[PDB]
Amino acid sequence: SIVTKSIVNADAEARYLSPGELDRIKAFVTGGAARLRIAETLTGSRETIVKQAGDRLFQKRPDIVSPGGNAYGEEMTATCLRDMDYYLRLVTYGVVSGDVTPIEEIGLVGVREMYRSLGTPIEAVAQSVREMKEVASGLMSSDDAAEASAYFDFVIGKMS
Amino acid sequence: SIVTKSIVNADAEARYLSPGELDRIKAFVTGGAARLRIAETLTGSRETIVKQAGDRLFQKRPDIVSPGGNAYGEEMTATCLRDMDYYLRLVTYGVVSGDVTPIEEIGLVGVREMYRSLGTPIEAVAQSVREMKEVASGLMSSDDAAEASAYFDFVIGKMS
Amino acid sequence: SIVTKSIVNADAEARYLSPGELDRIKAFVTGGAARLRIAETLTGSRETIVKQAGDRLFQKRPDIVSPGGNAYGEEMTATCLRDMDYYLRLVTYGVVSGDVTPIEEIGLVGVREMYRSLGTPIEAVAQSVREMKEVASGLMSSDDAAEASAYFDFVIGKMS
Amino acid sequence: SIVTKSIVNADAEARYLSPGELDRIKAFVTGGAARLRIAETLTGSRETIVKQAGDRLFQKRPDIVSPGGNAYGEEMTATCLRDMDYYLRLVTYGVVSGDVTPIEEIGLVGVREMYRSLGTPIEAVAQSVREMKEVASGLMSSDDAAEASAYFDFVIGKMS
Amino acid sequence: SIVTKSIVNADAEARYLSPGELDRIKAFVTGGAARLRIAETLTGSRETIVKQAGDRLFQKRPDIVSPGGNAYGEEMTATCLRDMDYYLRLVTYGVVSGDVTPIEEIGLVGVREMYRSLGTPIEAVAQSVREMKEVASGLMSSDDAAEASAYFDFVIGKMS
Amino acid sequence: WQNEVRRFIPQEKKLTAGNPMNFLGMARSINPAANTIPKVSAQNINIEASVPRR
Amino acid sequence: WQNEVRRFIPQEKKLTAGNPMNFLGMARSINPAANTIPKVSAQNINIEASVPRR
Amino acid sequence: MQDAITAVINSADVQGKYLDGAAMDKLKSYFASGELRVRAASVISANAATIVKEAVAKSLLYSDVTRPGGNMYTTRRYAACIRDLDYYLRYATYAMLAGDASILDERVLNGLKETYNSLGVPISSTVQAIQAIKEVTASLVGADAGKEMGVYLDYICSGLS
Amino acid sequence: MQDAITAVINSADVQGKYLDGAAMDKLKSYFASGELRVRAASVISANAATIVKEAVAKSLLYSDVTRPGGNMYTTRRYAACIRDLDYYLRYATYAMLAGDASILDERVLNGLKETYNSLGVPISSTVQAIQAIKEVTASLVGADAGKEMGVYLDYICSGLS
Amino acid sequence: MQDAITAVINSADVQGKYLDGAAMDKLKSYFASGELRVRAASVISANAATIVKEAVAKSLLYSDVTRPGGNMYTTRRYAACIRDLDYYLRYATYAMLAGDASILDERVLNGLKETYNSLGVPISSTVQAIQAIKEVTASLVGADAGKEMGVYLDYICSGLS
Amino acid sequence: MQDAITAVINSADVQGKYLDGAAMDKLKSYFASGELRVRAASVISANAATIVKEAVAKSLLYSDVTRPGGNMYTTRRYAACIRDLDYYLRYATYAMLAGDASILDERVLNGLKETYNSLGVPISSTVQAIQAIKEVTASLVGADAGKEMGVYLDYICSGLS
Ligand SMILES: *[C@@H](C)[C@H]1/C(=C/c2[nH]c(/C=C3N=C(/C=C4\NC(=O)C(CC)=C4C)C(C)=C\3CCC(=O)O)c(CCC(=O)O)c2C)NC(=O)[C@@H]1C
Ligand SMILES: *[C@@H](C)[C@H]1/C(=C/c2[nH]c(/C=C3N=C(/C=C4\NC(=O)C(CC)=C4C)C(C)=C\3CCC(=O)O)c(CCC(=O)O)c2C)NC(=O)[C@@H]1C
Ligand SMILES: *[C@H](C)[C@H]1/C(=C/c2[nH]c(/C=C3N=C(/C=C4\NC(=O)C(CC)=C4C)C(C)=C\3CCC(=O)O)c(CCC(=O)O)c2C)NC(=O)[C@@H]1C
Ligand SMILES: *[C@H](C)[C@H]1/C(=C/c2[nH]c(/C=C3N=C(/C=C4\NC(=O)C(CC)=C4C)C(C)=C\3CCC(=O)O)c(CCC(=O)O)c2C)NC(=O)[C@@H]1C
Ligand SMILES: *[C@H](C)[C@H]1/C(=C/c2[nH]c(/C=C3N=C(/C=C4\NC(=O)C(CC)=C4C)C(C)=C\3CCC(=O)O)c(CCC(=O)O)c2C)NC(=O)[C@@H]1C
Ligand SMILES: *[C@H](C)[C@H]1/C(=C/c2[nH]c(/C=C3N=C(/C=C4\NC(=O)C(CC)=C4C)C(C)=C\3CCC(=O)O)c(CCC(=O)O)c2C)NC(=O)[C@@H]1C
Ligand SMILES: *[C@H](C)[C@H]1/C(=C/c2[nH]c(/C=C3N=C(/C=C4\NC(=O)C(CC)=C4C)C(C)=C\3CCC(=O)O)c(CCC(=O)O)c2C)NC(=O)[C@@H]1C
Ligand SMILES: *[C@H](C)[C@H]1/C(=C/c2[nH]c(/C=C3N=C(/C=C4\NC(=O)C(CC)=C4C)C(C)=C\3CCC(=O)O)c(CCC(=O)O)c2C)NC(=O)[C@@H]1C
Ligand SMILES: *[C@H](C)[C@H]1/C(=C/c2[nH]c(/C=C3N=C(/C=C4\NC(=O)C(CC)=C4C)C(C)=C\3CCC(=O)O)c(CCC(=O)O)c2C)NC(=O)[C@@H]1C
Ligand SMILES: CC1=C(/C=C/C(C)=C/C=C/C(C)=C/C=C/C=C(C)/C=C/C=C(C)/C=C/C2=C(C)C(=O)CCC2(C)C)C(C)(C)CCC1=O
Ligand SMILES: CC1=C(/C=C/C(C)=C/C=C/C(C)=C/C=C/C=C(C)/C=C/C=C(C)/C=C/C2=C(C)C(=O)CCC2(C)C)C(C)(C)CCC1=O
Repeated sequence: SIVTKSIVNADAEARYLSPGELDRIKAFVTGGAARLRIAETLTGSRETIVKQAGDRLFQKRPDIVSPGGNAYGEEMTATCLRDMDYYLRLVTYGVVSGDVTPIEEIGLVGVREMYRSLGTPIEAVAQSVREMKEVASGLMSSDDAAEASAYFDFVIGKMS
Repeated sequence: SIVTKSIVNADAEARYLSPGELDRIKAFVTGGAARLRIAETLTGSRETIVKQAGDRLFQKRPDIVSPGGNAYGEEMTATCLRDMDYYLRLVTYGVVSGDVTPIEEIGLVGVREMYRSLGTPIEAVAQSVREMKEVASGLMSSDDAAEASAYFDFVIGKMS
Repeated sequence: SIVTKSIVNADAEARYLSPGELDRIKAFVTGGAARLRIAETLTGSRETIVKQAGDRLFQKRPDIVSPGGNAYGEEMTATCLRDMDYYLRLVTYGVVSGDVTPIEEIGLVGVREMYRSLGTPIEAVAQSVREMKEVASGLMSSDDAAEASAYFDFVIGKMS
Repeated sequence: SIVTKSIVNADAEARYLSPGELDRIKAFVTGGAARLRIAETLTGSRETIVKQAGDRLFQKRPDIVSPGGNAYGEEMTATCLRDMDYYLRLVTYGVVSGDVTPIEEIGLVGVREMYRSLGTPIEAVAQSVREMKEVASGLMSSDDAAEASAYFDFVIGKMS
Repeated sequence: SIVTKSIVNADAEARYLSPGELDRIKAFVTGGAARLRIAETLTGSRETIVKQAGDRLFQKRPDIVSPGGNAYGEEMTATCLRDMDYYLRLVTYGVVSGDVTPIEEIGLVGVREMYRSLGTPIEAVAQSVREMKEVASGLMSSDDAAEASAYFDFVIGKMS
Repeated sequence: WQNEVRRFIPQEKKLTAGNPMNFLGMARSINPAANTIPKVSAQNINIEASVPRR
Repeated sequence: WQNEVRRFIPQEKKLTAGNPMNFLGMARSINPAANTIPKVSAQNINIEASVPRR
Repeated sequence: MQDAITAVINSADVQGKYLDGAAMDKLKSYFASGELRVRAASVISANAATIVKEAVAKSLLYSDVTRPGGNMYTTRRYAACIRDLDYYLRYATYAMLAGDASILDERVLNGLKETYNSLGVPISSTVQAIQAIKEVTASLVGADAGKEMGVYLDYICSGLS
Repeated sequence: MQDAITAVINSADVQGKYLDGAAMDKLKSYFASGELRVRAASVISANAATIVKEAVAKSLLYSDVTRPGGNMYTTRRYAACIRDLDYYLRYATYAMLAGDASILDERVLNGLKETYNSLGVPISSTVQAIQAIKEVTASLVGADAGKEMGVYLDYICSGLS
Repeated sequence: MQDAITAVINSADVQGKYLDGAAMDKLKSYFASGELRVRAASVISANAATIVKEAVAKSLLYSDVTRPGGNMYTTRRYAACIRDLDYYLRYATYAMLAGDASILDERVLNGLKETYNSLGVPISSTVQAIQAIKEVTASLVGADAGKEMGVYLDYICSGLS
Repeated sequence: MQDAITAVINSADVQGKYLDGAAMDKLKSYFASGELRVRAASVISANAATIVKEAVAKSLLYSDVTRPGGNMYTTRRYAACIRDLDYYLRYATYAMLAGDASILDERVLNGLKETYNSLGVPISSTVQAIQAIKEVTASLVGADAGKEMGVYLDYICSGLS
């Protein structure tokens, strides 16, 4: 949470919150309604965004599902779609929290190691999450698009 | 080189080279004829060895040559041919030097970073080196095949 | 630039600009409008100016394109034209700057070395620049004609 | 003369006069009428100009004509008036020539040594030429005031 | 003459014409019969040699004799034949003397200035002298050919 | 008389060891067989049993 | 299904400033009139009066 | 380092006076810049690896630099140069967000020329690469934000060379 | 070195193009500066010794700088300081009339800090000298001309420090 | 600087020993090569300008170096490059005639890389131009004299790289 | 660092080519010299302390350095000399075994000159000590095998000069 990040920074400074940190907390608590609305919209429409993004990534990188590939196979495609759903849920967690800390703590720390063990093109995974962000922006309000794209795009950069 | 490796170990321990290390250097210099012969054989069969290895790689992992894969066009396949030629040359350098330090210093440290920047599947690169190892073993004597296979296996393991 | 020219001349004696130099700087800064105007009037006719000048020069001195000649080939005719274009850009630079310093620093110093190395006739290239000047005077205003012909004359005399 | 200065520069460079020098001489020959007007005005109003400037200089520096001073005595104040006449005529020469060559050659080179020999306060002389500048500017037109002021500024700086 | 060159060098070093030069002078004076004979050979065959040299030069560079070129007119060609005659006579002078001092004192110093004032392609003149050298070498016998070729390609390099 | 017309193009520089230009011909000779374009739309797969459970 | 192929050779570069490619076409349009080969013997010229006596 | 706001504050504090309109206007200018700069930073952090990838692909990739003999040769040197460009992009975004280039001198140009000279790094090749990142980032972000990123990257290149 | 006009000329020439609209407006801006620069140069040439005289009298004069221990002691060092000020003023006038600091940083900053350190020169005292030069020049040239002169002198001071 | 004879003499002197069999053999080898070197030097003196012209034409024309942006742009820079190549040819001929590279080491290589880095000129392009001069010289002189010139030219390239 | 084998490998890798006949010939030459190198290295390792003992005895003992106030006074400093001479001998043996004197540059001569200049260590005295080491080791391992040890100790001395 943004409050968790602010309190961590304040503790590292060994004193109470700064005016900037208190302003951040106030703004986040004010905008929590819009943030929760965005999270609920993404959660409700999640299967649509994940499905469309997966299909679009399939067209972008046919190698992923071609024979001899990590995603090749019905079960492998299902596994990749499960990964897409997990990462969408993580982005929802980040949106509700207000900071990318839950994102990193859940699905970005060691993700390179895990996908190296699984033999996966993490760049293609970044393309998949890009498609997820695009579908969410398409089927979400323009104002909400900025907040959703910020966290989706942090995920894209971290796992790119 | 074996000499450089033993020298570095002795320098790290702040001591002269031990009698065992001197014996190893003496054995290496005496047996150098076989290593030079192996390097000569690999350099001679460089063309056919790389061609067969790359071809077998292509039907072994067609995704790399597939659309969307890293090496799809003939130009990118040529880039793979150049990479496999590089690694064959490095293996020959290691064979002549008697130690894996030249290979590690030339194309093993930061190879993961290079292939992540290029988008290349390092697992597929390791598979290509494995195919070159198989074709070289076919083209060499059993004991000579083992001596070269030591360095091929080292490169493959470091890549993987 | 006449600015830098008078600056260097004054610095040679380690003193500020004389009344004559400051007066000429007055005149140049005042007439910069007409100078830039002649700049557009010559920069707009570049294709026609070079085409007409080179065409006229070709029958002025047919030896340039005659067999065994300097620019007998089609490629060398085009190269001679491209030199014409360079020198016209340089004269445009000089006319805008108000001083022949850009001409000297770009396309006059060592040009005899250039054209003895490449065998091209300096008298012929001077005649080409004369043709450029004639066409420019024809296609521009009268006062602008004299103003641009001053620098065309300088380059023609200096190179020739 | 600026014509002589340009000729000196051209002969030093071993080249014919550049467009800058040509434009400079053209502007000088066209402005020669106004220059001769200024010279005629200065010659006509010389005595009033010199007397008013000398009296302003006296008010600025009374010690110059005080007892024990260089200008003390009617002889040694008439000699100041004569020197001011000389410098005013030199400024007229410089105005009619367009350059500072005659001024530097007749009143500026060796002037410090002469005034060291005679004990004169060259700083006081600079103040006197300044006062002559204001008096001539008052008696003279505004547009030519800047032109005359340029040469007065030159003399003031050099003899300062 | 070789003796004159040796005298100049010895005077420059304030010497007495050391044996390393005295023996060279002795060898030259003893072998002068061959140099003289080559002189009469070139003098007798000057007309023919000049004729084939001009033929080859015009074949290689027809533009120079073209109306655009300098040699056109049936009298400019005659003047080229005349200049080739001068150069052949100079080379004969140099051969009889033993060094290139008459060569450079008659027709190499300022040759670039002369041919620039005449518009002549000095590089074409060098090609003509090359053709003359080849004709003379064909006309004479081996070692005499090399002895003349020394002066010939000296003139060639100086012209170039 | 032949008068070889000099051309615009600069003379080509020779290939070096690291250039892939010397391997383009080898790649053409190999002629790798590209994988057939995939047809999996994935719209018919539900993420409930398709994902393995071992 | 665009599947753009990645080419490593630099493609045909656009004619930048100063390229004679930029003027080759208009040189064609100019079409210089090459002078014909002169027919001069250079062997029958009596060089004693053809040289001007000016 | 210091942002444009801190630069104005320091200029005011040197005189030990309050902020006046001559600083108020520039503060308004930086604030108006504002969302543009933050969006450019967001997009750059978005495709952080991508600009480096295409810039290296266009400038140094498939050339003598990455060939044997060239300083980009060997995977270790390759990763080293890629890490250096990651430095350059991160510090350029830092300077853009702050509105001042002080971070480059205090963090980037401090000793970098001498260290590359000791390492025998091709300064011209590095400059060309960084220019490639500049134009790639401009194309990725837009005209204005691309312009600020380009000016910061060109300051980096000028200091390096 | 170079000024604004030669800067636009060679910026065009390096890309090998004629004068585009940006160059035209840059040249128009420099021409508009024009007579203001020439007038400031003429007035400076008028009172050349003046600005240095009152700048010394303001900042350096009557202080430990001109006292024993200070670098201004002895008539030789005093006249050396005056000569340095005259160099700085002439270069400032040249840079003003040109429009660029290339003349300065090619004729000033090259080895100047190290030579003054070798002579043990007070950089702070020098900077104060150029400052007093700046105000004395401003009081004789006006507001905008004085401002640009002060900008050039401040660049000189930054290079010196 | 030292030819083969002087190098042998100086080496023997530094050992403080007379000219033994090895030194005599080396001097005899140089004497045998003397006529070849003399004829090659004469030929290169005859065709010096043509060699550089052809090498430049076949190596360094109609490329980015010649075009604006390349360091060979403008008559000044092109003449500087041509003079550099002429210097390389003449000094390589000197080294060939003397049978030693000390003249190149003390008159050419020293500071060459430093000046090239300072002026930003293409060391790779210079190396390629030296190559082209090598082929032209080999063609003009012959096989063995061509190799003798080429070894020194490649030494120049190695030092410059 | 580097050796004969690594030198050949790097020579091939700089142009990226494989190992041709010349490289294999050089490697065979090194392998032939390997027996001599191992013999000399083992002998010098066995007699390392002795060699420095007689070098110090015949080069430095009973002299100004050892006398009170001398740099070799103050037994800690004497032990420092013993350790430094042992370092020189060990790294010279390293260079002899490797066949290339790059380990000396990157592990012995790196900062040694500055070290001695800052510490007041007599460079010429150290050079004489190293020469005595060379004589002792040459007498200990013969003329041929001692030749390489002398070459590398001479390299150390020249670098320290
Ligand atoms: C499809 C376009 C992309 C792709 C995906 C893909 N992933 C897997 C397998 C796994 N993915 C994960 C990752 C996670 N599991 C978690 O619980 C979380 C925590 C947030 C993450 C990030 C794991 C662990 C697996 C292994 C199975 C498992 O979940 O236990 C596959 C199949 C791999 C296989 O062989 O089974 C695929 C295809 N692969 C691509 O190439 C695309 C970029
Ligand atoms: C008899 C008392 C014992 C003995 C002594 C001995 N010493 C040497 C030689 C040297 N002794 C020193 C000692 C020092 N130098 C210092 O700076 C300090 C600090 C006080 C000390 C203790 C040194 C430096 C030398 C050699 C250099 C020199 O003498 O100038 C010898 C001679 C050995 C030789 O081979 O020359 C002897 C005999 N030896 C014994 O066996 C007794 C126990
Ligand atoms: C082929 C079967 C696999 C593959 C390879 C591939 N590589 C590239 C491009 C490059 N590869 C390298 C590698 C090296 N350079 C070195 O110096 C060393 C040895 C010390 C290595 C290993 C480099 C530097 C490049 C860049 C180009 C260049 O050579 O200068 C490509 C093309 C990448 C692109 O986008 O153009 C490819 C295809 N890729 C696969 O997917 C296969 C598993
Ligand atoms: C045309 C009016 C005359 C003529 C021209 C001619 N020039 C060349 C070749 C070159 N000319 C140059 C000169 C420059 N390049 C520059 O960038 C500049 C500086 C601004 C100058 C002055 C150069 C460098 C070349 C060769 C390389 C290049 O083209 O870039 C040729 C052809 C030479 C060849 O042998 O290829 C010709 C024909 N020739 C005439 O007869 C006219 C009088
Ligand atoms: C012919 C292949 C080339 C050529 C030559 C050419 N020269 C002239 C005219 C003159 N030449 C000289 C002088 C000399 N020629 C010599 O050989 C020497 C010997 C040392 C000298 C001093 C002079 C003075 C003239 C003109 C006056 C005179 O002839 O006495 C011409 C005629 C030029 C004209 O227009 O009259 C020619 C053709 N020109 C080429 O283009 C060829 C490459
Ligand atoms: C890349 C643009 C070019 C290139 C360069 C190159 N760099 C290195 C090594 C290093 N680069 C740095 C630079 C920095 N470190 C910092 O902290 C900063 C700012 C944050 C900078 C700019 C450093 C310190 C090193 C050495 C340590 C390291 O590797 O991290 C190399 C390799 C050097 C070597 O072999 O030791 C190279 C080659 N190479 C190219 O081809 C490009 C033109
Ligand atoms: C008095 C006999 C004459 C006179 C004097 C006068 N001097 C000043 C000001 C200064 N004089 C000096 C001179 C020196 N300082 C040194 O260190 C050395 C060598 C040790 C010398 C020669 C200096 C430096 C100054 C400036 C002030 C200072 O010292 O800090 C003035 C006043 C100038 C002003 O504008 O304030 C005067 C009047 N004047 C006469 O007319 C007498 C003949
Ligand atoms: C005076 C303004 C300040 C000062 C300085 C100071 N300078 C010197 C001596 C020299 N100053 C220079 C500097 C330049 N010479 C140039 O040509 C240029 C550019 C045109 C510069 C910047 C030089 C070269 C010298 C030494 C040579 C000489 O005398 O001309 C001194 C004297 C040092 C000495 O050891 O004698 C001083 C004191 N000191 C101050 O306190 C002032 C703020
Ligand atoms: C031509 C093949 C390449 C090229 C050349 C080039 N060089 C310079 C400038 C200099 N080159 C040198 C080098 C030497 N001068 C010597 O006398 C010797 C001794 C043997 C050497 C090696 C120097 C000293 C300079 C600077 C001084 C000078 O006036 O030349 C330039 C011009 C650089 C400039 O800014 O003027 C050029 C163009 N450039 C290329 O692009 C070619 C690959
Ligand atoms: C594409 C791709 C792959 C997938 C690869 C795939 C799909 C591989 C699958 C290959 C298949 C389908 C192999 C089956 C082989 C069958 C054999 C050997 C049976 C022979 C029977 C015999 C001799 C019996 C004979 C008999 C006997 C003797 C009797 O007694 C009488 C009866 C009978 C006739 C039966 C990988 C997984 C590799 C990687 C990922 C990837 O993408
Ligand atoms: C014996 C005897 C006699 C007596 C005779 C006697 C002894 C007569 C004595 C005569 C004497 C000595 C007269 C002195 C006159 C001096 C004057 C006017 C000073 C002028 C200087 C000035 C104005 C200064 C000017 C200055 C200024 C301000 C400057 O600006 C420049 C400097 C300077 C310093 C020059 C009699 C004749 C009476 C008869 C009877 C008898 O018994």
